[PDB]
Amino acid sequence: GCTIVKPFNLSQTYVPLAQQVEDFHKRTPNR
Amino acid sequence: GCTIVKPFNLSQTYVPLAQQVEDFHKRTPNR
Amino acid sequence: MRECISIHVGQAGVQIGNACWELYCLEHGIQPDGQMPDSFNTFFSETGAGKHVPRAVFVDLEPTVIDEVRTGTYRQLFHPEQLITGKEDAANNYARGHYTIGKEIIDLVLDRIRKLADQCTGLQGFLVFHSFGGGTGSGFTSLLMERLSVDYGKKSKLEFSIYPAPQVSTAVVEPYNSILTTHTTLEHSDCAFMVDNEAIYDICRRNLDIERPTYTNLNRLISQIVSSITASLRFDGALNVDLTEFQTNLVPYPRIHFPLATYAPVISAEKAYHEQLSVAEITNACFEPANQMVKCDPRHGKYMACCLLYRGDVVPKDVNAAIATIKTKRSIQFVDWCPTGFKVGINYQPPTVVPGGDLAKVQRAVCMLSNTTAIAEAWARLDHKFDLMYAKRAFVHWYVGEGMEEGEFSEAREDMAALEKDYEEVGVDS
Amino acid sequence: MRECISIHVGQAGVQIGNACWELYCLEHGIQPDGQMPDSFNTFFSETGAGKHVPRAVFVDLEPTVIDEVRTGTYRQLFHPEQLITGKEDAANNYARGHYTIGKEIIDLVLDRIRKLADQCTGLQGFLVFHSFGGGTGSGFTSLLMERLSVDYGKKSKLEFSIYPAPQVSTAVVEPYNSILTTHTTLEHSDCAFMVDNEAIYDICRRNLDIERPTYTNLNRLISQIVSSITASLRFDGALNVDLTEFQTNLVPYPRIHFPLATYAPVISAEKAYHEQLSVAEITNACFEPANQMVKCDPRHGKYMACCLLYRGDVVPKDVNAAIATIKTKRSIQFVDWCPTGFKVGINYQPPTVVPGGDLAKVQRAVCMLSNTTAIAEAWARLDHKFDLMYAKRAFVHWYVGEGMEEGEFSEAREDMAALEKDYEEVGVDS
Amino acid sequence: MREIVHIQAGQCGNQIGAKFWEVISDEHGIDPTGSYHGDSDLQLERINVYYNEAAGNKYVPRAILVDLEPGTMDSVRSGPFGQIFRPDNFVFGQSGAGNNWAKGHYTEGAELVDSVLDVVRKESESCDCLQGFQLTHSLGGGTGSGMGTLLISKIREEYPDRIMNTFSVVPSPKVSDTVVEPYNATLSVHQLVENTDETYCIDNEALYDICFRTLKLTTPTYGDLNHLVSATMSGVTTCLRFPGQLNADLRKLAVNMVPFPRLHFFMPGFAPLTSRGSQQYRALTVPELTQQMFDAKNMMAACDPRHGRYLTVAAVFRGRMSMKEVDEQMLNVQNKNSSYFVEWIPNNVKTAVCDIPPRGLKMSATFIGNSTAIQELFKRISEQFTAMFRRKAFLHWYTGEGMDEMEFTEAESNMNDLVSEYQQYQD
Amino acid sequence: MREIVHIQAGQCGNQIGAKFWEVISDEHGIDPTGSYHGDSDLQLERINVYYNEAAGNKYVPRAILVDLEPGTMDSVRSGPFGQIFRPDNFVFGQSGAGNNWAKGHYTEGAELVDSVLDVVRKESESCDCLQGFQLTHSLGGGTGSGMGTLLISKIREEYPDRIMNTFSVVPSPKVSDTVVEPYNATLSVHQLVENTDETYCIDNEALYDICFRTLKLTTPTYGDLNHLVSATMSGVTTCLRFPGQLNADLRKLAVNMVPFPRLHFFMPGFAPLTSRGSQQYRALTVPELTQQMFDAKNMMAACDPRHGRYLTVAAVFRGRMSMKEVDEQMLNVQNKNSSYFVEWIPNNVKTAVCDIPPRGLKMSATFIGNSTAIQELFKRISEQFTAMFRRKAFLHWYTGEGMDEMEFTEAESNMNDLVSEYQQYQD
Ligand SMILES: Nc1nc2c(ncn2[C@@H]2O[C@H](COP(=O)(O)CP(=O)(O)OP(=O)(O)O)[C@@H](O)[C@H]2O)c(=O)[nH]1
Ligand SMILES: Nc1nc2c(ncn2[C@@H]2O[C@H](COP(=O)(O)CP(=O)(O)OP(=O)(O)O)[C@@H](O)[C@H]2O)c(=O)[nH]1
Ligand SMILES: Nc1nc2c(ncn2[C@@H]2O[C@H](COP(=O)(O)OP(=O)(O)OP(=O)(O)O)[C@@H](O)[C@H]2O)c(=O)[nH]1
Ligand SMILES: Nc1nc2c(ncn2[C@@H]2O[C@H](COP(=O)(O)OP(=O)(O)OP(=O)(O)O)[C@@H](O)[C@H]2O)c(=O)[nH]1
Ligand SMILES: [Mg+2]
Ligand SMILES: [Mg+2]
Ligand SMILES: [Mg+2]
Ligand SMILES: [Mg+2]
Repeated sequence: GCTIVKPFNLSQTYVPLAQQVEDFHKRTPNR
Repeated sequence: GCTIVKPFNLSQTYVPLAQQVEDFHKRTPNR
Repeated sequence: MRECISIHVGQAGVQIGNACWELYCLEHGIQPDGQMPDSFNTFFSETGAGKHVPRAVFVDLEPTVIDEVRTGTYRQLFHPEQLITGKEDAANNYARGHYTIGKEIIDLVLDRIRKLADQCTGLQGFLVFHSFGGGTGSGFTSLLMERLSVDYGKKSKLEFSIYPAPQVSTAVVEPYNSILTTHTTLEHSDCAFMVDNEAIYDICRRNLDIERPTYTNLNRLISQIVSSITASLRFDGALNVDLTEFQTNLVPYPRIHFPLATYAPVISAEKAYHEQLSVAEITNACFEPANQMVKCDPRHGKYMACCLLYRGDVVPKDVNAAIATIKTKRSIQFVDWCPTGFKVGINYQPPTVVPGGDLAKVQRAVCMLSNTTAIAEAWARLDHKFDLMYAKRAFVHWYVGEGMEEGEFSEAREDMAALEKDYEEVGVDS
Repeated sequence: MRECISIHVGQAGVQIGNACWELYCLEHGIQPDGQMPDSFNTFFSETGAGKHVPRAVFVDLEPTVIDEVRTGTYRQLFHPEQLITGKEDAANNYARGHYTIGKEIIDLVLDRIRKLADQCTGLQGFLVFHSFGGGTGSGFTSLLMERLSVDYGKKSKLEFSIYPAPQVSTAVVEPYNSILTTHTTLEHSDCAFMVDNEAIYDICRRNLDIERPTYTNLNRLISQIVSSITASLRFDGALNVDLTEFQTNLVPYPRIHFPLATYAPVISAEKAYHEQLSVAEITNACFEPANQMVKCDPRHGKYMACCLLYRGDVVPKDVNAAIATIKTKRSIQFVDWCPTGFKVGINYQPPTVVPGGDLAKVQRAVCMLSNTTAIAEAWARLDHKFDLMYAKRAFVHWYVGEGMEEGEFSEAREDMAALEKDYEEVGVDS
Repeated sequence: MREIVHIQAGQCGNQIGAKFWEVISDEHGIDPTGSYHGDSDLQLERINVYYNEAAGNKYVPRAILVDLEPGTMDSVRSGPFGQIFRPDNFVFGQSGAGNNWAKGHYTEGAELVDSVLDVVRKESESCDCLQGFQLTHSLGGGTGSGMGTLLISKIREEYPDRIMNTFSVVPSPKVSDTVVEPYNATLSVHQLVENTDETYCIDNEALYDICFRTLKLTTPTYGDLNHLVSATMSGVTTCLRFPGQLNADLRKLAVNMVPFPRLHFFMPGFAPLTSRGSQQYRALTVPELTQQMFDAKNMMAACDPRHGRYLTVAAVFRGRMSMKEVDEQMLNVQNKNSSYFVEWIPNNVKTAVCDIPPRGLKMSATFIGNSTAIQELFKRISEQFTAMFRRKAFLHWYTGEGMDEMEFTEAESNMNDLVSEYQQYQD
Repeated sequence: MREIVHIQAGQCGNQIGAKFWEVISDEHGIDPTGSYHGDSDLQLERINVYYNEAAGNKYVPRAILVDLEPGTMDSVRSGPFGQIFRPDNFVFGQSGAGNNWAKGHYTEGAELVDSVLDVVRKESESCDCLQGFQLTHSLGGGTGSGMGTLLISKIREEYPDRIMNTFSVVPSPKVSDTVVEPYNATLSVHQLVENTDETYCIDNEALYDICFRTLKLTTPTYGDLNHLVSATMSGVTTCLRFPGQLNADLRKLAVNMVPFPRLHFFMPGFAPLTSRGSQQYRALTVPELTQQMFDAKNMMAACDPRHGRYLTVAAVFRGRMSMKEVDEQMLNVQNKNSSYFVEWIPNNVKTAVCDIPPRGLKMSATFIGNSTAIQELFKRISEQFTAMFRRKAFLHWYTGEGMDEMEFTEAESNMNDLVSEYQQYQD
C-alpha cells in the first residue's frame, strides 16, 4: 500500500564583494 | 520393422564484452 | 563566474599544486608569465591587459618549498602575496601545525583568502590540497578548515589528500597525524578524495612502464584527476556536472563523503598504439582494483554510488552501453538501496598532456569517483597502527609539549571507530 | 566477426606460432610492422589507422625463445603485453609446468586472454600450440586448458601437438610428460591434431628433396595445415566448413577426437613442373601412408571419418569423382557404422607460399583430417616406453619433489589404457 | 485567434524546444532572422498561433526560455535560429538546481519564477485569444521537473480555463543517467496529475530504439532524438496552423481522448519512419502509415501496448488523402485488434486530417494513444523510488531545501493511486 | 489476385532461390533495379503474383531470405539481381547450424524463426489474396532442413487453408558431401509428410547426369544445376502468370496429382534440353517434347520410373500448340506404356497449356510425375540412417541440442510407413 522506512543508525553568512556589487545593479526592485 | 540399437561400451557462462555491447543495441525488444 | 579557489598546504600540497597549475596553464593557453596570446576565469582572475592570475593560495610553515616557486619558472604567474611562508615548520607534529606554529600564520592566510574571494562573483567553493601525515598538512589544514567553515558556512569544501600507505610509509608518527586530521575532516569537509602513493607507484610501473617513478610522476597524474573534476566548469559538452550536482549524486549520507577516484586510460606512447581504447574498455578498466588510487580491494566492498566523468570524443549511447555491461558483472556489486548508482558526465575536450609527461595522448579519458565501503579497510589498518604505538604512549609527550591533550587522541580514535562502524552498517543488505 | 584466438606455449609452440604468423601476414597482406597498404579480422584486431594486431598470446616459462620475437623482424607486429615470459623454465618436468613454476604465471596469462577475448565479438574458439614432451608444453598447457575450460565452458578448443616420435626422441623423460598431458587433454580438448617430427623429416627428404631439413622446415609445413583449417573462415568459396561443422563431421564420440592431418601436394619447384597434379591425384595421395604427419600404418587401421579441405582452382564434380575412386580402393577401409565418411570443403584461394620456402606454388592443395584407429599404435608404443621406465621408478623422484604424487602416474596410465581400449572397440565390425 | 504560448524549462526542455522552433519556422517559411520567405499564403494565414508580429516584416516565437543555469541560454542563443527569440523572453538564474527537485520547486526556482510569470502574463496579453500553454521539459532533473511543475501550478491558477499541455521526457532505468531520478519523477508526476490537461510521455529509451531499430541510425545523437519529439509536437497542432478536411485542435483532441479527468497521459507516435536505404522499397499510402502508427515499436514511450488496453487513440493525418480510406483503415485496426481496445468505448479511434503535409513528405501521421499499459512506466519508477526511500538514501539533501519526508510519502501514494486507477479501467 | 509468397532457407535454398528470381524477373521484363522494361502488356498483367509494387515504377520480390549464416546473405546481396530484394526481408543469424538439424529446428533456428514469422505475416497482409507458399531448401544440412521444417510448421499453423509447396534438394549417396545427411533428411522428411501439400524432389545426382549426359556439359557448376531447378519452378506457376488455352494453377495441379493426402512427392522434369552442337539436328515440335519429358534420363530425381508405376503425371506446356496434338501424344504415351501406369486411375495424365513460351524457345514443357519409384530414394536414405543409428554414431551432438533418441526412432518409423504406403499403391 505505502512505503515504510527503517533507517540504519549512523554516528550523528558571507557574500563576495564583487557579487554584492553586481546585485546592487542587476537586482530588480519590487516595484 | 524398426531399428534396434546396440551401442559399444566406451570409457565415459562467459560472454565477450564487445558482443555484449553489440547485443545492447541490435537485440530486438519483446514489444 | 563559477570560480573555484585552490588552497595548497605544506610540501605535498604545494608540489601537487605546482603540477596542477602547470596543467591549467597548458589547458587555457596561459604562459608561465600570466600572458595569453572565457572559461579560464574559473581558475584565473584577469588584470588590466595580458595578465591572468591563479585563484590560489600557497601556504607552508617553512620557506623551502615555496621559495622554489618564487625563484622558479612560474614566479611571474603568482603575485608574491599569494605565496605565504613562515619560518619554522610543524616538524611532523599535528599540535605544532594546529596550535603552536599555525596560530601565528592562520589569520594572515584567512585575510588573503577573503581578499581573493571578494574578487570572485560566483564562488563554487574550495579545493584544498594537503597530506594527512605531515604536521602542517594535518594540523594547519585542520585549523584552516575550521576557520573556513566558520567564516563561509555553506560553501562546498573539497579536499584532496595524500593518505598514508600500508607498507610504504616515510615517517614514524604518520598514524597519529592521520588520525588527528581525520576527526576534523569529518565535520568540516563536504567531500574528501583520499589517494595513496604506493598505489600510484604501482600504476606508474605496471601501466606506464616506468622503472623508477618519482613524486613528480605522481603529482602530474593527480592533477589530471582534478582537471577531470573541474573540466565540467572550465569547458562545456553534451552532459554536465557541477560541484553541487556531484555532491548530490555521490554522497548518500553526510559522513559518507569519501569517494575513490580512478583514472583511465593511463598508458605509454608505444603501448597505446596497439590498444583499441574504446569507451566500453576504459569504463571496464575503471572498476578493476589494479588501477585504483588507494590500496584496497573493491571486490571485498560494495559500491554505493559512482560518478563517471568522460572527456573527449565520447557520445551518450556508448556510455550507456558501458554502464549496462558494468551492471551485468557479478564481481562489481552495488548496495540494494541504490537501484541506479551512476551519475554520468560527458565533456567535449580531450585530455591535454603536459610536455615531457609519462602519459600518452588519447582521444577519450574517464575519471570515476566511486563511494565504496572498501576504503574502510585503509582506516582499519591505520587505526591498528595507531593502536600499537598508543599502547606504549610512544612519541605522545611531544604532542603534549606543544599543548595537545591525551584525551584528544582517544577522542579522535573513538570518532574513527564510529565512522568505520557507520561504513559497515551502510554496506549490509536487508 | 568469427575470430580465432591463438595460444602458443613453450619453445615448440612459440616457434610453430612464429611460422604461422609469418604465413598469416603474407596471406592477408599485413607487413611485419602491422600495416596493410575484411576477413583478416578473424586473425587480427585493428587499431586506429594502419595497424593490425594478431589475436594471439605467446607464453613460455623461460625468456630465450620469446626474447627472439621481441628483438626480431616481427617485434612491431605484437604488442609487448601479448608476449609473456617467466624467469626459469619447467626443465622437462610436467610437475614444474603444472604446479611449482606454472602457478606463478597462469593467472596473468588468463587475464590477458580474457582481455583479448573481450575485444572479439564472434569468438569461434582457441588454437593451442605446444609440445607433449616438454615440461611447459605439457604441464603448463594442461593447467591452462583446465582454466580455459572452467572460465569459458562450451567454447571449442583445438590443440596442435608435437607428439614424440618412436625412434627420434630428443629427451629421456618424454614418455612421462606425454602420458601426463594426455590425461588432461582427453577431458578439456574438443579436437587434437597429433603431429610427429620424424614423419615430417621423412616427408621433407622424400617429397621436397631436402638433404637436411631443420625445425624451420617442419614449422612452415605445420603452419600450412593450420591455414587450410582456418581458410574456410578467412576466405570464402563454393563449399564451406566452420569449426563447429568440422567437429560435428569429424568426431563420432566425445573421447575419439584425434584426427590425423595430411597435406597434398608437397613438392619442389623443379619436381612439380613434370607432375600433372590433378584433384584426383592429390586426393589419392592423401590416403597413402608415406605422406602422413604421424608415423603409423593406416593399412592396419580403419577410417571413421575424413574431412577433405580443398583450396584453389577446384570444382565439386571432380572432388566427388575422387571420393568415388577412394571408395573403390580395397586397401582404404572405413568402419561399417559410417556409410559415408566424407566431409568436403572447397575454398577458392590457392595456397600462398612463404618467400624462401621449401614448397612449390600450386594451383590446388588439400588438407585431409581423418579419424583412423591406426593412431592408437603411437599410444601403444608410448605406453610401452612409459611402462619400462616406471618399472624401475626411473626419474620419478624429481616429479615427486615438485609436488606430484606417484598415484597420478598410475591414474594417467590407466586413462590411456582405457582410451586405447575404446579405440579398439570402435574399430570392430558387427 | 487561438494563440499557443510555449515554455521551455531546464536543459532538455530548452534543447527539444529549440528543435521544435526550428522545424516550425521551416514549416511556416520563417528564416533565422524572423522574416517570412515562404511560397504559399497558407503559411502566413495562421502564423499568429505561434508567432508575434514585430516591426518590419518579422515574426518572433511566443516562447519563454527558462533555466537555473545560463549556459543553456547561451547555447540556445548561439544555435542556428537562436537570434529569432525575444531577448526579454530568456529568464535565467546563475546557480543551477543540482538535480534536486526541491531546489527547483521551493528554493532557487521559487526566487526565479516571478520573473517568468511576469513574462508569460505579458505574452498572454499580447495574444488576442490564447487557447493555452505547451511546456517542454524532463521529470528526472531539478529545473525542468521542480521549477517546471511550480510554473505549471502558477499558470493554471491564473488561467484555470485554458488548455495546459506538457511534453515530458521521463527517466527510464535502461538509459539511467542520474541517481535521484526516481525522486524527482515521483514528486513531479504527482503535481502533473492535478494540473495538466494532457501530458505526452516521451521516453529516451524508446527514442533510442526508434533510431537504432527503425531509422537504422548507427550513432544517434540527442539532436536526432529531439527531432522525433519535435515532429510529434508539430503533428498535434497542425489543425490549428493549416486548413483541412476534418479539423481537431488541442481541446477537441482532449475531449475525445480523455474520458476521466486523471487519465491524460499519452503515448505518442509518428509515422512514417524509414532508413535512407530502405526508402525506395516502400509504398507512400494511407494503409502503410496506419500500419506503422499502431505498431508497438513506433511508440515513443517504453511500454508494450499489448500489455494493456487502449482507452482512446487520436490519429492526425497530414497530406492529400481519401477520407473513406482513412475510415476503413481505422475501423479495420479496431476490428482486428479488438482485444487491445476497451469494449465500453465504441469507436475508440478519433481521426483528424490536415491538407498541408510536412516538408519532404507527401503524407504523414501523428498518433496519440491513451493506453492503460502506461502504468508500466509509472510502476518501474515507483519501485525505484521505494528502493531508495526505504533506506532514506539521499533524502538529507532534499530536507536541506526545506522538504519533509511526508511529502515523499504523499507523492508515492498519489502515484500508486493513479496506477491503480489505470488498472481499474484496463480490467 | 493469387499472390505466391517465396521463402529461401539455408545456402542451397538461397542460391537456387536467387537463380529462380533472376529467371522470373527476365521473364516478366524486370531489370536488376526493379523497373519494368518489357515489351508486352501480358508481362505486367499478373506481375503481382510474385512482385509487390513499390513507389516510382518499381517491383520487389515477395521473397523472404533466411539463413543462420550472414555470408550467404552477403553473397546474395552482392549477386546480379541482389539489389532487387527488400532489405528488411533478409532474416539472418550470426552463428550457423553446423549441419545439425537439431540446431536448426530446436535451438538457433528457434531463436531466429520469430523474426521470419513477423516478416512473412507482413508479406501476407500486403497481398490481396495469397494462394500460398513456396520454400526452397535442402534436407541434408541444418538450416534449410531443421529451420526450414520448423518454419513450415509455423506457417501451416497460421495458414492451414493455403497451399504449401517445397522444392527440396535431397541427399544422394553418389554425391554424398556430408556425414550426417541421413539423419537430417530422415528427420525433415517426416515433418514434410505431415505439413507440405506438394514437394518437388530435386536430386543433385540427377542434375549432374542431366548436365553431363543430355546437356553435354564438360564442367557443370552448381549455378548450371540451379538453372534447371529454376526452370522447373517457373514451369509450375506459368498458368498463374500468363494467359492460356487450358489453365491449371497450384491447387488444380495438386487435386489432379494427389489421390491420397500423403502421396505428394513429385519427380520433376523439364523439356526440351539440348547441347549447343546438337541443337541444329532437332525438331521443334510437341511429339518431341513429349518424348523427352517421359524419359527416365530427364527426371530430376535419381529413381528409375520403370521400377515403379505412375499414380499421376501433370504436364505443363508453354508455347503456341495444337490441343489435339497434345491430347493424342498424351494418350499414346499411356497406351504404349500401359504397364508403368496404375490401372485404377484412368487417364493418368493431366494437361495444362500457357500461350507464352519461355525466352529463347518457341515451346517448352514441365513434367510433374507422382511415381511409386520415389520409394527408392527414401529407402537408400533409410538404409544409411540405420547404418549410423544402429551404433548411435554422431548422436551425442544432436542430444546436446536437446534431442532424444526416441525422436530418431519415430522419424525412421514414419519414413518406413510412408515407403510402405507407396509400395501398397504400386502393387
Ligand atoms: N531526449 C533528450 N533527452 C535529454 C536531452 N538532454 C538531456 N536529456 C535527458 O534528461 C535527463 C537530464 O535532464 P536535464 O539536463 O534536463 C536536468 P535540468 O537541466 O532540467 O535541471 P538541472 O537539475 O538543474 O540540471 C537525462 O535523462 C538526460 O539523459 C535532450 O536533448 N533530448
Ligand atoms: N543443386 C544444388 N545443391 C547444392 C547447392 N549448394 C549446396 N548444395 C548441396 O546441398 C548440401 C549442402 O547444403 P547446405 O550448404 O545448403 C546446408 P545449409 O547451409 O542449409 O545449413 P548449414 O548446415 O547451416 O550449412 C550438399 O548436398 C551440397 O552439395 C546449390 O547451389 N545447388
Ligand atoms: N604524492 C606526493 N606525496 C608527497 C609529496 N611530498 C610529500 N609527500 C607525502 O606527504 C607526507 C609527508 O608530509 P609533508 O607534506 O612532506 O609534510 P608537511 O605538510 O610539510 O608537514 P611538516 O613538514 O611536518 O610541517 C608523506 O606521506 C609523503 O610521502 C609529493 O610531492 N607527492
Ligand atoms: N616440430 C617442432 N618440434 C619442436 C620444435 N622445438 C622443439 N620441438 C620438440 O618439442 C619437444 C621438446 O619440448 P620443448 O617445446 O622444447 O620444451 P618446452 O615446452 O619449452 O618445455 P621446458 O623447456 O621443459 O620448459 C621435443 O619433442 C622437440 O623435438 C620446433 O621448432 N618444431
Ligand atoms: Mg614540510
Ligand atoms: Mg623450453
Ligand atoms: Mg541543467
Ligand atoms: Mg550454410
